[PDB]
Parts: sequence; C-alpha cells; structure tokens
Amino acid sequence: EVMLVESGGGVVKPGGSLKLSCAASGFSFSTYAMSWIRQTPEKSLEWVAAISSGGTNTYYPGSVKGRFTISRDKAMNTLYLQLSSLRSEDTAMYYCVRHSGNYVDSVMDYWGQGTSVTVSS
Amino acid sequence: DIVLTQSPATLSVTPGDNVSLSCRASQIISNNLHWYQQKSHESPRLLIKYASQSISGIPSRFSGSGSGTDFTLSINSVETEDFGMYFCQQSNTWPLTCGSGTKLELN
Amino acid sequence: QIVLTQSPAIMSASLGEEITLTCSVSSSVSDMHWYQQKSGTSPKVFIYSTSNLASGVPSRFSGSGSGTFYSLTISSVEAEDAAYYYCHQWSSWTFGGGTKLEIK
Amino acid sequence: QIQLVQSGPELKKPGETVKISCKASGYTFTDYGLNWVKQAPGKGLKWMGWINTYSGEPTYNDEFRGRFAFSLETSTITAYLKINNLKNEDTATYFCARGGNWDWYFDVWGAGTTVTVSS
Amino acid sequence: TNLCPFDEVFNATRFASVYAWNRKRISNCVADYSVLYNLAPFFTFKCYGVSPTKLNDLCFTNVYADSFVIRGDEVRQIAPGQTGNIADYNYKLPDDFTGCVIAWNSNKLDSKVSGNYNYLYRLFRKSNLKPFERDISTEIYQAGNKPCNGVAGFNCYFPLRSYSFRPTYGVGHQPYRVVVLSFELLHAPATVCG
Amino acid sequence: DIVMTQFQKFMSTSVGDRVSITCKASQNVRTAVAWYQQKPGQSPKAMIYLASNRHRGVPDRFTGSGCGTDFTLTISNVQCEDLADYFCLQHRNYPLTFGGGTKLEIK
Amino acid sequence: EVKLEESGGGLVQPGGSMKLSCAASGFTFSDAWMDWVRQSPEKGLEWVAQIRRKANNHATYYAESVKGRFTISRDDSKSSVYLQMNSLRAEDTGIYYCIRGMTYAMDFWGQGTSVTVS
Ligand SMILES: *[C@@H]1O[C@H](CO)[C@@H](O[C@@H]2O[C@H](CO)[C@@H](O[C@@H]3O[C@H](CO)[C@@H](O)[C@H](O)[C@@H]3O)[C@H](O)[C@H]2NC(C)=O)[C@H](O)[C@H]1NC(C)=O
Repeated sequence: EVMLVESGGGVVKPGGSLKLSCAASGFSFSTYAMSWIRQTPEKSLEWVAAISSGGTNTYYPGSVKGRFTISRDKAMNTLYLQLSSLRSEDTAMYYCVRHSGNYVDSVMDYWGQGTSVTVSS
Repeated sequence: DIVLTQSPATLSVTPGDNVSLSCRASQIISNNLHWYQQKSHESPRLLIKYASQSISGIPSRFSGSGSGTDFTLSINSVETEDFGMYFCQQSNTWPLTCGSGTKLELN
Repeated sequence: QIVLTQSPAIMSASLGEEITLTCSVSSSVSDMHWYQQKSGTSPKVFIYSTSNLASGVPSRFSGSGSGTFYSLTISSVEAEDAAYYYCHQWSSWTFGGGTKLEIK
Repeated sequence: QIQLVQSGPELKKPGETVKISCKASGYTFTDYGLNWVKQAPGKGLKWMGWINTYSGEPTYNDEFRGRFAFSLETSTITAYLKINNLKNEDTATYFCARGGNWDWYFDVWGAGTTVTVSS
Repeated sequence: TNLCPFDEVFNATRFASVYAWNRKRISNCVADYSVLYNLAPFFTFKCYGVSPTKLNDLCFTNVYADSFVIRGDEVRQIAPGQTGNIADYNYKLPDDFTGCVIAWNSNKLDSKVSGNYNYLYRLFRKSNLKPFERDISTEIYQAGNKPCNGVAGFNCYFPLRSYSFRPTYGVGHQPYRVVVLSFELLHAPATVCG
Repeated sequence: DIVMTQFQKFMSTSVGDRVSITCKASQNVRTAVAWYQQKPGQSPKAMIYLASNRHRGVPDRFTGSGCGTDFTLTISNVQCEDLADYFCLQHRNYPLTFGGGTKLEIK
Repeated sequence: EVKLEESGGGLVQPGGSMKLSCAASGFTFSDAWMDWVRQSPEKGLEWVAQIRRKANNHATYYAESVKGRFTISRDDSKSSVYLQMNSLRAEDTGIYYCIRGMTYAMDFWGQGTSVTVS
C-alpha cells in the first residue's frame, strides 16, 4: 500500500512564510521523484515545484521562482516544501504527489489528501 | 583545466614600437580566447573578444591575431599610456581560467 | 510556451452514450496523461502515455492520438463517471482547464 | 551608465563570516550572469564560479567547492559572496564581473572589494 | 596513460545545434568511465549492446561521441527505432546501435530570459536521413514552378526554424543537452580500453 | 489553366468506416497541394498543407498523401462531427483554384 | 491569439466600386502572405488576389478574371490590408474571406463579408 498524509498548512497574512510537509509510507523513498501540485479555488491544477530522485535537481515555474524552496529528507523518510513571500495568488489546496521514475519524466501516480492554505485577513 | 602559459611575463620596450605577446594553450581552443589588461591596483578592462575582433572604446590600433591554439596580441605604435599587466582568459571548456599575467612597462 | 486547451468544459452524456474528451496542444508533444478528480477527494491517474490504463479502472476508457491532438473516448459511460477530467503532459507547468462530465 | 558598485574593505578574524555586496546598475539584471573572480596580490585571476541572476543557483569551481556560497536577492539588485570560516591564505581582492549566459567574457567589472584578515 | 578527452566533450561551453552536430572522434584511450558514472542528475543513461555497469574491461577500436542540444521532450526520439522530428531529419541512429545516450538538464547554462535564438533544427527534407548523416544545406525549398532566388515568402520556405528556450517554458521545453557515445568494432587491433 | 476535378460531390459513409475524398488535377504538380474542410455555416480551416504533412491542431484521423497528378485524403474512424465540405487546392502557378466540393452525410 | 476583422457588407448597383479592409491582431504583421478568396454557390471557391511579404517588395498577383478592375494595397503601420475593386458586374457576387496565409502553417482564416451586387 502507498499513502500520503500532509500537515503544516493554515492561514497566514500576506508577506509570511510557512513550511508544508509530506509524510510518505509504503514505498522506497530514495528512487522516486516527487513534486507539489496546487489547486486554486477555480479548480485548475498547476505545478509549483518538482524535485528529482537524488535531490540534486529542483524545478520551479517562472511565476514563483526564488520564493519556494522544495526539499527532500532521507534519514526520517519525509518531504518538505517551505513557502516564503506569499501574495494573494497562492491561496490554494496543495497536494503532495509521487512520480513513477527517477526523474520528473513519468506520470503522477499516487496523491495525498492535501493541505489547505488560504491567505486571508 | 586549460593552463595558459604566458611567456614572456614582462617586456622592457621603448615608446614608438611594435610589440608582440603570447598566450599558448594546452588543449585546443578554437577562437574562444579573450584578452585583458590590468594597471596598478585597478579593475581589468576588455580589449578584444573572440581572439580577433575589436570593441569600441579602446583605440583602433589594438589588433588581435592567431587562431587554433596559438595566440599573439600584436599592438603597434605603443605610447606612454599603456603601462600595466596584460591577461588572456579562455572560454572553451570548464572551468574558465586566466593566464599568469604579462606585464608591460616602458623604457 | 505550452498552452493546453480542452474543448469544451462541460459535456453531456447519458447511460449508453459514447463520448470524446479532447485535449489540443499548441506545439507538438509526444505523450499526454489524464487524471480524474471527484469532488471532495484528490485526483488519481487514469491513462499514461496516451494508450495504457491505470490499475483498478474498468475497460471503458481508451485514448489515442499523437502530435497536437489527444482524445479520451468512453464507449459506454455509467453513473460512476461524473467528475473532472484533467489532461496534462510533462512539458507545460500547467494543466488543462479540465472538462466536466455531467450526466444527461 | 552601466557600473557595478561594491562594498568597502573588510577586516576580519580567522573564523568569522564575511559578506560582500555587488549591486548592479543600468542594465536588465536577468539578461546576464555575475561571475565572481578572486585576485590575490601578486598572482593572476581565478574564476571562482558564477551565478545565474534569474534562477539563483550557483556553480562553484572545483577549487572553491565548499567554504563559499553565492546567494542572491532580486528585490534589491545584489549578489553576495558569503564565506563561512575565513582562513589565512585568502587575503585577496574580490571582484564581480558581468559575463553573459552565452558569451563568457567579463567586460563590465566592479571596483574591487578587499578582505584582509588579521589578528 | 593519456586519459582520452571526455572533458573536451562533456563539460564544454557551447554545444552545437542539432542540424550541424559536431562529431568528435575519440581514439588512443585509456578511457575511464568512472568519471562520468558518478553523477546524480542524468535524465537518461540508457545503453544498448553493452551493460552500462561493466564498461571498463570491454575493449573497442573506435569510440565516436556526438553532441547537440534538443528539447526535453524529444530525448525520447534519440533511440533505435523511434521516428519524429529529430530522428528523421536531424540525427538518426541505426537499429543495431551499440552505445549509450546521455542527457542533462541545462536550463541555467543554455537559456537567457529573452529569446536565445542560436539553436536551429531542421523542419523537412526530401528524404529521411541515412543513419549518422548530417546536412548543412541551408537552401530554400523551391516547392513551385517559380524560382525565388533565395529570399523566402509565399511558396518558398526556409528549412531551419529556431529554438527559443526561455526559462519560463517547462521542464520539457527548456533545453536538454545530449551526448551520444557510439562504440564500434571494425576489424583492427584494440585501441580503447581502461 | 490548372484546373482540379473533384468527381464525387457526395460521399456517403457512417461512423467507424474509412472515407477517401478525391481530387484529380490537370497536370503534374510536385507537392504543392492543400486540403481544407468547411463546417457548415462557418469559415474553412486547414487540414493538410503541401499534401504530406498535417496542420497543428487537427486530429490524426485526417491524413493524406500522394504525388503526381492525382491526390486524395483518408479519414479513419469518422466521428459524429467530421461532417462538413472538403476542398483541395493547387498552388503551382499563380492562377490558383480550389476543387469543387465534397459533401458527407451519415446513412 | 490571432483574430481577423473585416467590414463592409454592401449592396451596389452594377457599375460601382468597393474597397474593404482587414485589421489583424496577435501576430507579426510585417511578414505574412495575406491573401484573399471568394465563395459563391455557383463557383465553389475561387482565388482572388494576394499581397506578399515586406521583403519581397509587396509583390502583387491577381486572378486573371478580374485584371484591371481590382487593386490591392497593404500597410504595415496600421496592421491592415485593403483590397479595392472597381466597376463590378453580377459575376463578382459572393462572400469574400480574408486570409492570414495560404498553404503553409499559420493558416488562420477570417469570417467573410456578405458582399453582393444589384
Ligand atoms: C567537468 O567539470 C566538472 C567541474 O565543474 C567536473 O566535476 C568535478 O570533477 C572532479 C574531478 O573528477 C571531482 O573532484 C574529485 O572529487 C572526489 C570526491 O567527489 C575526490 O575524492 C577526488 O579526489 C576529486 O577531488 C569533483 O568532485 C567534481 N565536481 C562535481 C560537482 O561534479 C567534472 O568531473 C568534469 N567532467 C568530467 C567528465 O570529468
């Protein structure tokens, strides 16, 4: 079995920083690329971050680069994405998503329940 | 890396001459060498890009020659204002590295 | 720059209709995946490399095509397929707008 | 008017961290790189490595692999060379030069930061 | 003990475009494949004809090594059998190939924020490519009864469209450098062995 | 001048069949043949340019080939909305003309 | 995205004149072989005229059935293509489409104008 439950998101005023986390359970972690996919309330997915298998390559789109630093831990079998310098365009549900190969080339197989980050007040 | 032997490192020349430099490489660097000068405690300036072509701002008398691996910087009619040390910095493979300095004084 | 459009966003099917979900690409890409999002849950995978099927789905979805057109064809839809169907290829940074498959 | 101003001289102790600014002025910042080159007194130049100004990812030399870090912020146009654990034999002069992403000739330079460490 | 120059072809600055792919002939080696194996970020490291782990004690006679720059999606087409835009008109492998196909992700190195239009690819040819054959024929397709003397327009089309490579495109349209090693065994005493 | 003969103004097929829309020319045109469809009540589109390749944004059921003096277009697994008029066009010499038309209807 | 606009659905007595415009958007106007065709139910589809690229001196070609009676002129400043026709008869009746380019890629078409004669 493969499951992913995520934790760490909430509400933050504009200009704040947060640290979303992703708990993995059931597969070998060190041979599969993982990436985050967000869903704005207009219900339209997009990429926000993408890491490779060995943790050396990181990719972010041109809208959010330099303020989202994805990471990937080995010793405790977890995964981190930490946010910084939020505008009011990043209010979305954020899924932790596992690919199928050692790169981001493969298809997105197993997803998590996701965390709800809505910038407010 | 690409070690760039600059010999000779100094020149004891007089004004009003035609002087030749040398930046001989080790691996083949097909016209991807640039040349620099640096005076007494300043920042270096650009002289010629891609080993033969000149840039505005410097005088037009500066001329870059040589291709393949052998590169000589020939400047004629040398006057007073060109005291300093002259560099060559390649660009072909990695990491980029510069020569050990060729200094130019005046008799 | 890759922009992936789906045509249209809401599609009508009855229990015994055959239906086609289109996903056109601006430039030429090799493959094109698909995902299904029922509301309240997370999306899962259906079709990878335009022709295979995911583990656990029935044999009523099959896609084909190449170049700048990819189409998902349902032969006989039933009551389980009322959700959003996102198309996405590796080379976009974004997804399709996603078609909804509302039942007639 | 296209120049690259820097910080002033520094005077540190062996073990302190040091920070050198390199502010750009006049040209579009995301159209080039910022190659960082160290000139010791009495030696030639050494290309320590560059930084893409749009992304933010460094690429160091194999000589200066650890013990250095090219950070970057684009709110105020500035690159940094952030040494941790300064040593004795790197008493030098640190430039910053704008070499392109397709050319690699350092044409527009800066005046020069000097970090002489002592006791 | 002359280690043969993989360094002249791996960590180089300006790889040529795919329509004119440079072909370095490596020979008289003591080739050390332990220097390129220790790398995480290789997108593909597929080999054919030889298992990639034990490349040391397999003596060849010539080791050709090519290089170009393509999109991230079209690294699929550098493979024996697949056809499309790159393996039909730019760089075709035969289906008895005995080498390895190595890629990268060079978006930091080969793409400025504006249009980097220095890489070209071929759009058509009158016939498909013979395996390992390069054409630098930059002559306009005439395609009509009128001769149009080398200026394009209606009914006269240019055969090289340009890559763009902006870093806001995608992980599949930012440029991926590709080096193709090719091993061969033509009937001569051994030359390349580590 | 260069005229095109479209000798089947009505081709009759249903869903899942294979259709072959035809277009006969006057003399030998090399590859300079275009292929247009026209949904009823709108402006036409480009199905095939230069008689070999297909356009960016049309499916892979619309495919066609041929060289010489005769040309045709093949539709595989025709769906419920590929129901339109079809025209071929030559552009060898500057007297240009289309075909005549071809109307499909499902039985 | 690229869209084309056209105007002048008109009725003229036989022996008049008619000039119509084509404003474009979304693409580089200075390099495009913007052409013109005609739809009529008696004729199928005919080809009318052409004005070619900027680099080829705005090379002009017409159909031989309307030689002299017509003219074309583009202008890259206002992103427009004008086609003027004079002294028409009942032959030139029908919808005139407005083309971005024929017989290559970027083959976007307009929507036609209901041009008729009395
Ligand atoms: C192309 O150039 C890069 C430099 O930008 C080369 O990468 C570096 O190569 C050196 C020599 O192979 C590596 O140094 C070695 O490191 C090991 C520990 O990893 C050490 O035990 C050795 O004594 C030696 O110092 C260095 O690690 C490596 N750096 C990186 C970031 O890869 C690269 O090797 C060149 N390409 C080829 C094919 O040689």
